[PDB]
Amino acid sequence: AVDTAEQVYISSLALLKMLKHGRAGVPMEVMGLMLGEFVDDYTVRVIDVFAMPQSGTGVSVEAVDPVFQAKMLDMLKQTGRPEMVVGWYHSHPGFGCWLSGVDINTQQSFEALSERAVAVVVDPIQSVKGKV
Amino acid sequence: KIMKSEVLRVTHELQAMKDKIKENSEKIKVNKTLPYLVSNVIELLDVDPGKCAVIKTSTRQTYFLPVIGLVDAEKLKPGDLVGVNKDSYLILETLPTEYDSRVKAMEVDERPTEQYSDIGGLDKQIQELVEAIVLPMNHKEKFENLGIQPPKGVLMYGPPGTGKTLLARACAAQTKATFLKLAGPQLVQMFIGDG
Amino acid sequence: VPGFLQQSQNSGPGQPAVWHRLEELYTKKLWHQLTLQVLDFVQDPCFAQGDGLIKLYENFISEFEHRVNPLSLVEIILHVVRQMTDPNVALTFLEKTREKVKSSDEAVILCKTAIGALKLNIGDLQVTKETIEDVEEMLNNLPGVTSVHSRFYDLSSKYYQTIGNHASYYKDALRFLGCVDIKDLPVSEQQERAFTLGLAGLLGEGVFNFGELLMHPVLESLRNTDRQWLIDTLYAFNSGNVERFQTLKTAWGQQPDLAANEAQLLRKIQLLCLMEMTFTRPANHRQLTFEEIAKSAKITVNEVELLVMKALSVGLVKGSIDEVDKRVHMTWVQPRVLDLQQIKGMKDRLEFWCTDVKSMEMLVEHQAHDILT
Amino acid sequence: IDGRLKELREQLKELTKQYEKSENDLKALQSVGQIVGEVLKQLTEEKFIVKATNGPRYVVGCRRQLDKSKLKPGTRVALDMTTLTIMRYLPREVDPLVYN
Amino acid sequence: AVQKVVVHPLVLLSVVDHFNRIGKVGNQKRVVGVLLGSWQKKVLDVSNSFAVPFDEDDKDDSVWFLDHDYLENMYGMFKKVNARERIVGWYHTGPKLHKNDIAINELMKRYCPNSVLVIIDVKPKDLGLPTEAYISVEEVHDDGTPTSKTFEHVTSEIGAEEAEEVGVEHLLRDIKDTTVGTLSQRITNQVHGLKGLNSKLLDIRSYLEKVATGKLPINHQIIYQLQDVFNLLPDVSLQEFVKAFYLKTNDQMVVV
Amino acid sequence: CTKIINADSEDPKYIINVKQFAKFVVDLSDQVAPTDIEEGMRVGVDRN
Amino acid sequence: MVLESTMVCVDNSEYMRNGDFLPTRLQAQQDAVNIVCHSKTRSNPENNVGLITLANDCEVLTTLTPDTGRILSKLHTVQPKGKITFCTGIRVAHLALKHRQGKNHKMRIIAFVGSPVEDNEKDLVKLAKRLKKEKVNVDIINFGEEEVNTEKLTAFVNTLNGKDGTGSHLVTVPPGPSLADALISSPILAG
Ligand SMILES: Nc1ncnc2c1ncn2[C@@H]1O[C@H](COP(=O)(O)OP(=O)(O)O)[C@@H](O)[C@H]1O
Repeated sequence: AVDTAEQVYISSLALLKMLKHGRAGVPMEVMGLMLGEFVDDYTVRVIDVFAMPQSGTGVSVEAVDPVFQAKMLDMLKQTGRPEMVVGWYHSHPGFGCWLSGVDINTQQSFEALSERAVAVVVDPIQSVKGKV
Repeated sequence: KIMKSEVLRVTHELQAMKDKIKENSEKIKVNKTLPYLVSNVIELLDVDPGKCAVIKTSTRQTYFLPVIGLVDAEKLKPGDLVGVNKDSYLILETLPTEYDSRVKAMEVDERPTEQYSDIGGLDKQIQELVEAIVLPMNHKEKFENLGIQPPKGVLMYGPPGTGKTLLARACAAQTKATFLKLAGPQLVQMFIGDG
Repeated sequence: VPGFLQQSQNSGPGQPAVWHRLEELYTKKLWHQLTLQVLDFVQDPCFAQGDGLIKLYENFISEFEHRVNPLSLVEIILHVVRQMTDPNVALTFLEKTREKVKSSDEAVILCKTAIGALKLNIGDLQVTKETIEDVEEMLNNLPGVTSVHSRFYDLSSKYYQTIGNHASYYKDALRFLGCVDIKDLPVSEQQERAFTLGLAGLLGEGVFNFGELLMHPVLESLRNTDRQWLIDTLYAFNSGNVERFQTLKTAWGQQPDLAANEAQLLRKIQLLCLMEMTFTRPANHRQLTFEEIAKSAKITVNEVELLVMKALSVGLVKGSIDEVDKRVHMTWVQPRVLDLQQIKGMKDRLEFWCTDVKSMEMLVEHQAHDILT
Repeated sequence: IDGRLKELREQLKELTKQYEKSENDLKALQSVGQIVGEVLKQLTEEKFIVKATNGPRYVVGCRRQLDKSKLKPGTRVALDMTTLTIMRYLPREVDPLVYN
Repeated sequence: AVQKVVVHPLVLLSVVDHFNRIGKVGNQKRVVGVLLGSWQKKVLDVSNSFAVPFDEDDKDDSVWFLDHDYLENMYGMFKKVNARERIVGWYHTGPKLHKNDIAINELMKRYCPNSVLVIIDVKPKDLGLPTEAYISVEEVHDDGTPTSKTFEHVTSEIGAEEAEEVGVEHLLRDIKDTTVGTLSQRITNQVHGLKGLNSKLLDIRSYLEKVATGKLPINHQIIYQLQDVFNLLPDVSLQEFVKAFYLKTNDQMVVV
Repeated sequence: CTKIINADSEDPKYIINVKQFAKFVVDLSDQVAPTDIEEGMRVGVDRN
Repeated sequence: MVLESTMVCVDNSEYMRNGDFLPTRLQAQQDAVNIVCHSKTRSNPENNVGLITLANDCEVLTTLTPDTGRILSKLHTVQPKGKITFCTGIRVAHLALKHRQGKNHKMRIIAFVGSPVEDNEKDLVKLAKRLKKEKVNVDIINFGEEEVNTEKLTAFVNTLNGKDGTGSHLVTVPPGPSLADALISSPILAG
């Protein structure tokens, strides 16, 4: 229940993955999870992020396949560098810096799973020239 | 021989690719379970420098999905009421069209139950039209192998009360096929081309 | 098979040891080492006089073991096929070898090359052109096998003495010289090959550069001891040196295949004697007057028109040709060997450009200190 | 000899491979398409006025491969769904569809 | 077989980070993985990268290992999330190329027929080159030359990925690598253009000097064929300036 | 928003004309059995 | 439970397609592979056996996995026309089995040799010393005709099993026919 002026050290390649994934699925509101680790309470660092195809159901916890996520994590461990899951990201063309109801529900599920599981809004269409 | 390795690859490839077909079909089918836009096909046969489609959405817009990216133009002809992707703006799957308000069910009886035994008097005529209509329904393969196409147009002319309606519904019941009744006298509509 | 081994242990001194090795190899079911033994016996210091008998024995062994190495088996038995020396049945022999090994390995393509060689040796009209073209047409997805590549190069180099290919014949002879590096054959015959390639370059028309043979040591050292006038003439064609006396001595030094085309030699040397100016002066002397042309080519005034026309056609000089002053503008788009021993000139010009560029950069920096400092 | 059924297995593999290539083309596309509009005004060589069939007209760019001679004024074209730029030009047709 | 390749400003930093994160325990200096992307119109582009730990021995350069199952699973996941992405080549660090590259190409070309090699200089930033592309051509070294490997460099240019401009502007937001301050920025443009020209032409002069000395093998067969025309092209004649004495000098004086 | 339904397939799918003019087909919500819903009756739809 | 992770490097030399065994020595070695992998699977279906090649290449596609069908399919039609590179083959098998695996998984490299080899005694002794320093556990099985259990192979095995090591034997097979059961009898439960 302690949340100070926390800061996210996000990575440039995570940004590039975000922008590519959003540019691909502009109208599908594609989903993903922000691969970061709580090195301490508030200095959260994310070095990598992945892109996952939103299932036909839409924004659902099962759309992020558990077996597929586990296999992806094992692949990252074998080649690359392992990294924990304490966050998520989502291209949000509809409206701005808030979450829809289903987004809030799945973020509640992510909070129950993880410790924080930060809710990250990244608008793909509003970011055009200078403001992401 | 090579068959062992060949079939070892064959079963795996078939099952895995059918699983991939299932995955793609589900990801498209929940969207096919959420189609929203009517399909006014302004068909342009854009052959890739094969086909293409212009869809008039219910929300008054035009979507030019390339090469009709899920269904075949053979079954999808220029018309309406074929599933369109709400998110992917693509022709999703066919679905039944609309039968012109009145003809959706004007007076269509799903199945008549009147029997041939309760009518009579004109038994020779009724047997003649039975041979001309019901037999082309039950023993249609008989005509098919004979090579003679059965006639279709049968005109029962006679004063009212002679049982044409009952005979027709009984014939339809004997065929066990669909029966559609047309109310002729009210087919004269003021609207242009309405009939 | 034991009876054939017993019979085959005869007919040669030292052969029964190799026949015992063969017996062991088919007892333990060895095919590749058996092909090596067959290679050793065929390349043994003997003429293989019993060519038909050894053909029969080898076919017997290969038909009752039916698992030998195909490409190497054909590479070896082609010697016996050629040695049998009867083309009418040699074609059937090649068909039989194709049927015994019809795989897409070196075997079938070597059989095609043997067919082409037979058609050269006799009947040079039946399938010669189709065979020679189809070798390259079938060398697809085969970048560096190099074996049947050398074979095809040899066939087309020998096809040089046919109407179809002269310059391409020289090109594939060069390809053979590249693909096979060691001498692996007499220096005198390599010198004869160099003579033939030099005559091909001299008689040819499209061979203006004709690279990798002008100053190539592998080709020149063969005739370094005999007919060094040929070496000098090729160096003349390379560097633009005229040496008209030595080149005429070349024209009548090897009389066959040169006396009829000495005129073409004249035209080619007049064509190629200007490239020296062309690369040595980077538009430093861009006034190719009639007197300069006369100094360069020892040619008359009316022939200058035809010479510069052919130069424009081939690609030597593409500039404007005047006649009030007879000035020829200098652009070259067909580079060739620049005598790497004389690379000092281009190195000096490049370092001159470097010095000029750096000096002007420093000068503009001096003028621009008021902003850059 | 199980090897003589290789032909039947080959037929099965070809039959299923036709379906597999069909599904590959079906899923590889997964496209959103392009919106349909008309060249309301060419404006200039760079920017063009393209009006959707149902309201808004926009000042957009043109497809790189296409040219103004292929675009022309008053011709049906396709704009990018999101970035709103010309992607392809299409022919149009009208039909009286009565007593034909 | 491809005409040319174009590298995005999208995979370079990803490769560098992969090198950094997998070199913590692997100090082989040899990072080997695959670059995925798309090839459409004789222009090949790279959109994704992946690194695999990789150990070499100098003994004939034939000692190595990879995680091919994990790499293939990665490729399947990448194609599932984005179908247009495909393995366009394989990349190795260590610009001093060794001899296992042929075996690696032979093994990986089952994913890509025109197998290409990519070298990324993580630590080196020599002038501006982030990476180099390599095409495999073993179809005879030359018309009259012996057999060789001869991996040639297909021309590479840094592309312009979309939607990354916002991110790169926010990231830097300090140098402003744009034409801002037109006069001074173009002065800097002239300055580093002269710097690059001088450095590269000095390198060419050094190569000519070393060919003259003959300490290194001479690839003259393309060197003179490409540099003779460069040298003889008549950009030194000034009579065209005589013909165009007012080349723009009229515009100079109207601007004055 | 609430719109009437048009018709359905054999059982699972429902082809509906919707007051947004929409060619609307949905999986009926898990709490609602297909038996209760009949053609030409008005149902509300959850925008998501 | 003590689980075993085994990496087999298989000799794809130009000779292996000869018919010394009934089908081909190559198919005989493939049968040795699939029977030993069957034994591993019967011990525990999640025991993992991987393939390595040494015919001027190192096949890693068939990784350290329990399934045997991939080994069978990928080793079939291996085109045994190239040479033998023993020093590269066992070393790359070591690197491939050095990859991510359980620490409980006992690392073991098994080699199949069926053809005569022309390599340097000095080079192979250097490799044996390097593997002795690296504490490598490799057992080698021969098949068919060869200088079976040559001096190089014997010294290599002695270096890898001595100094109170596992004690993995190398069998001196008769040329041609051989008894795979007698070849793999000892190391399947002892070594
Ligand atoms: N053969 C018959 N058996 C029983 N009822 C009959 C028969 N013929 C006519 N009807 C009666 O006549 C009515 C149908 O009249 P209608 O169909 O208008 O006659 P028509 O077909 O000659 O115009 C039915 O209600 C039926 O009860």
